Amino acid sequence: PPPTSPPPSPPPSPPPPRPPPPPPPPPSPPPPNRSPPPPPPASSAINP
Amino acid sequence: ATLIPTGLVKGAQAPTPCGMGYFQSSAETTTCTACAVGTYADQAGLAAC
Repeated sequence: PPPTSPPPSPPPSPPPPRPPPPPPPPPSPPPPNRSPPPPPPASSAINP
Repeated sequence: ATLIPTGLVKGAQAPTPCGMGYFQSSAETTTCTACAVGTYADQAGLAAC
């Protein structure tokens, strides 16, 4: 007699998930303001 | 014409010291000199900076 009909192919395995990425570094801080403003020479007396 | 004086006006009666931020190293001086850069004058009348 002929052999029994083979059974159909079985389903494939489930896939794994993916992790999330870490937070990026903060922006570099700005440098301080460019020098002090020119100072006043000062004047008058301030006397009594 | 008449050998008489006139027009005399008196000078400064008071020492009138050198104001703040202003010094005078030299005596017998009419004006007050500003203190140089880098040095300070804390009180009025300072001989030097």
